Amino acid sequence: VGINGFGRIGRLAFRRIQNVEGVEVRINDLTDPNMLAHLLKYDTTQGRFDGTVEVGGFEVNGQFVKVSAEREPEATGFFASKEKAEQDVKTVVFNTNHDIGTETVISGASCTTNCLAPMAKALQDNFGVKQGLMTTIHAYTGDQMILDGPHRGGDLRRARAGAANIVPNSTGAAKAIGLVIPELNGKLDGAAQRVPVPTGSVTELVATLEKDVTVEEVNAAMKAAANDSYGYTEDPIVSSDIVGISYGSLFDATQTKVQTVDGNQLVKVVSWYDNEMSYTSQLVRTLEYFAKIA
Amino acid sequence: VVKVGINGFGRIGRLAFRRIQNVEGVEVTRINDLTDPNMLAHLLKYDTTQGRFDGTVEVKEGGFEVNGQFVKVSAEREPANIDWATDGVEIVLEATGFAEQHIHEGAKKVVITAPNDVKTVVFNTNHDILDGTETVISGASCTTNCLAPMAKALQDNFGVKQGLMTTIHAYTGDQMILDGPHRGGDLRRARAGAANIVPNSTGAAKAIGLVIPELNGKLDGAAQRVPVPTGSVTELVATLEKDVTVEEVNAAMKAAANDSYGYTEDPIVSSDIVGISYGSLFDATQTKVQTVDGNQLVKVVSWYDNEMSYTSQLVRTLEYFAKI
Amino acid sequence: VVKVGINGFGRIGRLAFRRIQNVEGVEVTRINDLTDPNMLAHLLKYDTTQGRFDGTVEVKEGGFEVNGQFVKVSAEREPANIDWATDGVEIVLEATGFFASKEKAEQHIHENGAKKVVITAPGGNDVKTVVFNTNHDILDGTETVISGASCTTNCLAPMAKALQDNFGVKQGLMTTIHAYTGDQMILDGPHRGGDLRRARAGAANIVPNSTGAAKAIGLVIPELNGKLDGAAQRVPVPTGSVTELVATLEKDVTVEEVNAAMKAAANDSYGYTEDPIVSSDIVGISYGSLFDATQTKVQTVDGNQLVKVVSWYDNEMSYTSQLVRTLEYFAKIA
Amino acid sequence: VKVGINGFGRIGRLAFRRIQNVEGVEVTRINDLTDPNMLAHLLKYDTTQGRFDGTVEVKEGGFEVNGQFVKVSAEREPANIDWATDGVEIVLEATGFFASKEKAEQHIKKVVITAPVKTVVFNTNHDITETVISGASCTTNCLAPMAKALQDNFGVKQGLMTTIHAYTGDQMILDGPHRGGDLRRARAGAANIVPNSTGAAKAIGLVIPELNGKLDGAAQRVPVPTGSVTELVATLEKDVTVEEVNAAMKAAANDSYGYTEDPIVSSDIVGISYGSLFDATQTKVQTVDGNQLVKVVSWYDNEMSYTSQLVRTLEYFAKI
Repeated sequence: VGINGFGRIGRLAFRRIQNVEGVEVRINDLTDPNMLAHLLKYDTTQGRFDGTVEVGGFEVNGQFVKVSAEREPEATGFFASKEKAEQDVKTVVFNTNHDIGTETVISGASCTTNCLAPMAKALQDNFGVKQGLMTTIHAYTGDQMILDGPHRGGDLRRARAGAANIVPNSTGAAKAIGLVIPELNGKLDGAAQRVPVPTGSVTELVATLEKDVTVEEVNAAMKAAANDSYGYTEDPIVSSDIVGISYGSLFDATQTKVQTVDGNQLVKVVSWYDNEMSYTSQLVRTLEYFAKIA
Repeated sequence: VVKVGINGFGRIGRLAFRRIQNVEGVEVTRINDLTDPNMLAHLLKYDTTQGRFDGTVEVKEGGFEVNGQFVKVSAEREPANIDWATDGVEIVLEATGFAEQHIHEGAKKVVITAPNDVKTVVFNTNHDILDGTETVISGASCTTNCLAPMAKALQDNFGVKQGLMTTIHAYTGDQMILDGPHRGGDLRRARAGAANIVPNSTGAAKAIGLVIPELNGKLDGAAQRVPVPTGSVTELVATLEKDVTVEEVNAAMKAAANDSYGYTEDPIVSSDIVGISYGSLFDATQTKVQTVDGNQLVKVVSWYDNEMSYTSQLVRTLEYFAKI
Repeated sequence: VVKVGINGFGRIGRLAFRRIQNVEGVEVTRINDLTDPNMLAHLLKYDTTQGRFDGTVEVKEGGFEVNGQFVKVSAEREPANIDWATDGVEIVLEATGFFASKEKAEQHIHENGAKKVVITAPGGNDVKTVVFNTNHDILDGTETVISGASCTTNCLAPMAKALQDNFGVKQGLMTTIHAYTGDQMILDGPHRGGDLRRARAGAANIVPNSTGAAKAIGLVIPELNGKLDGAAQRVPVPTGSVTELVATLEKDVTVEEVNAAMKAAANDSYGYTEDPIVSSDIVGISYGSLFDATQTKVQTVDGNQLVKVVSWYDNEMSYTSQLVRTLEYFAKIA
Repeated sequence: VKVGINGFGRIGRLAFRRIQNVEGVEVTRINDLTDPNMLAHLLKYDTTQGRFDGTVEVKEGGFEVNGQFVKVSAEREPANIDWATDGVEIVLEATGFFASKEKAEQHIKKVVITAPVKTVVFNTNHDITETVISGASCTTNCLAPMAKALQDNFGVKQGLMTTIHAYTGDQMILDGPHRGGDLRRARAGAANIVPNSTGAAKAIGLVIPELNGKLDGAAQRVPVPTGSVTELVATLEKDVTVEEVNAAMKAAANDSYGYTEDPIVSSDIVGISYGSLFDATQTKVQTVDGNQLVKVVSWYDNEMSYTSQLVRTLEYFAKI
């Protein structure tokens, strides 16, 4: 395994890989290894590093790992394309559609799609969804400004102080769900509300189903669909409790609503995820499985 | 001029007082609260979310001296003992936990900062129901003032079948500052309010019926308490009787706009609605009309300052009710 | 193996339990708290600042099942009625708040009860105040009730001891940049105890606040009695604090001498570090105090000097770790 | 006095806002490289300093404000900016790139620079014609009227400063590589107490020569988006009481230096016009043996306090 781009996703992917047997990880990033070693050691949201780091590259808990700084050749964000990857791209979400050998380039999807997919999948199999609108109450991220200032991408809301506001933002995750679950292509749209927590998110989905359902039917269905990626809990948890978790998505039975007005129904289903570590865990799970195939 | 009395000088009472300073024919001539005046004067002057007080406040024997003007502050336990008419008070703002014990020698009318036989009024939504006969009326909850004009606008123009509401809300005083035991037993309000996204139940979507009877039973919702000290946004996903576009929805909200229901197309955030005078501010940039097959879901979004939006509305009702 | 009892399973009691799990030769075999076990278990499991519990916790009739091992949880309002010895309990952490004097704490000492008690509240006059690896030498063993001191005096003491022993302190002023605490209002409202600053939204303000930990350092280090005073700026982080001490010494010194002194004075309770860390790095640490060499100053203008010296601590878990150390040690003497 | 602003970041925008509420000071040109739609939005809406007091509409060229047209250009090098076309006499240099004489010379009449050249702090040493001057740092504007008061009344030997500071744009929103290699400013600014060095204490000599070499300090950057406090522990020549120092500061109070005895917090000083607000409630005078340590504390809004001082300096300097 070789990591290009040692930002937040890169450093956590590494951390995650230290506690997985058959993977291990070379790194490439343009910044000072002193800077990177310090940021690997110490982490605000995810706690101190589990081990030692000392700065050719840096050695971690003994083993040397060579860290290069090449301009041109994958978690940099600069090379987010099919052609842009040196030795339609398959969007994969583990334990959802990883069942789709070969390939040049695959995408582990967006952090939000990995939360949405298993829950949305569970609804289509059991009940069949007609349509639905998504809202993710989301932690703030690096593309937001720490204080009100000119955004590089021209976005007037991400220009605002990220940890002092509720900030609406557009997300493609809900619309691009067709690329993992073609059954739901064009059925789901959504938006985000970025809020002052440094990591940890929840995704709410209000949807209309093919057949009538109860609150208990919905919850049971999700408990039945639970696995390593898609968690299940009936504990009244909050965002800090899901920081650092290994589930890509964690369904919360306590927030479920099935509103019946006349014969018609609206179903609300809610799933937690740590936009950092929930995604990174599903990324590594995929990363491992993908090296297994050829 | 409408002389006003405030019973309960908590967050709402102090903000009502503040608000009334910049409203013409309304003046507070008597405050009644049981806490130390020195504590009250300091909290009236200095305010985390709403800024320094626009003026000067000094404690004196009997009351406060605000901008020169003396305002009596008493500390009567039972509302029966308060001699409101001595200070010319023709209406009371009841903002603690009650109530015609204000009505005697005393005031003539009263407004409760809550929801009971008493009429629930959201200004510029259903303040037409007040014939003037009434003795006690209620201004409603803070989220009810946000949702109501937006909801009503959908029911008048398109008719509402049903809808689910989610409010991304500022943290509140009923949440713990740090992880601890909650008096009631709530395992989520037990957690650090300024360090978490905390799911919570709200009955404001249900009790909308009291303000808009047509939507009684049709609306339900919940809240996600988040780490800002004030400011909130209510998202309503709803099914309508007519087919619509996003433009038609937005144009209808613009056509329903007033002092209570604002309209904007600016990509704002929560701090931009802190201290506003609108009860609700419709944000047309967050509108969605999803059409899958022939069926439609309509998403509709409005900002509010759970403190000052409510308080502005509350004062509008207070002045109008007194002037019948 | 030291079998421990907890009376009062609040913030501190739960953290002491958590801390004890990762320490050997110290084990909790009885808990006593009057709140609903469901509420307690939940708050043991889930924790905003200190993270998810390391293991599993299920409620059960009689007590908790923590990762297999059953731990008894009684609800006795009177300490006289807690049969601690039945669960072979030797020493009791008294973290309730309602038995914060000696005679009151001594209600845990009977035939079928405990042998010793450690209170989380101040040791008043006839109750010795112990900071571990600072003045735990004062315990002969005959003692019945001791106090594990305040959270800030556990941070300030090792750093202030190291200065006195090496260089001698004339005087000093302390400033603690402190996490906001439970006694602060979440939003602007009337504070019960009258305090116009604790009245304000704790997580949206820098809030000055007094602290007697600098003044009451004498109870721990009698050398320094009357030499130190200080104050606090409470700020918007849920836990984690940093203490700065500007001081005048008896000897003249350089920046490298003092940092070396702190490194030589370093131990299990007093950490040493030269990494440029921030408050989130010291969350959940076992050091009572963690000296930071990077912030050290020695301003020499004329012959006269001022020495500024700085140390991190987690006002939740650093205190707890010192509390568990003093709790362990005190049981091993009798 | 017609004023031009180069760099429309936090200070540049707030200066614009402040100048609206000042009698004979008018902004008639702004120069910033970023999109006028972006800039007009950030003027209208401001997280910590509230909505703009008026209307702002982007138009062809620059943007209209309360009907009136303000030009907004986008020239990189300070030459090329034809400031005189729009009648401006003085320029507030607020980018941070042209932080020196020579670079700040964009004369082709007066310039006021935002970095640390003659360094002024209004109502402290604005008594000291010129072309390029400095309005100083934000922290320096807090410390100076407080330190000056101790020098004049009691005489300062020595002192150590600690500023508990609101987080700022040069800190990362989340943990990541800082451009200037700082391992602390790299960290999530709004989720940490973040120690950091400041030269405001050392460079006080420039504002008050009497105190040169005598004061040093540092900063603890904390999670509030604006609003700061400066603590100064210091040894004096004379012996003092707590009451004597509090009465000194009250006597030294003016438009720039506030005096309060109210037990306030940082949100209470957001958007104030005072460059520094002395807080008597935090004063200490520790006497151990005969020797004394004196602690003096002053609030300031690193954004608007600094800006308010900047606009006083600017107005005055044009009128000489």
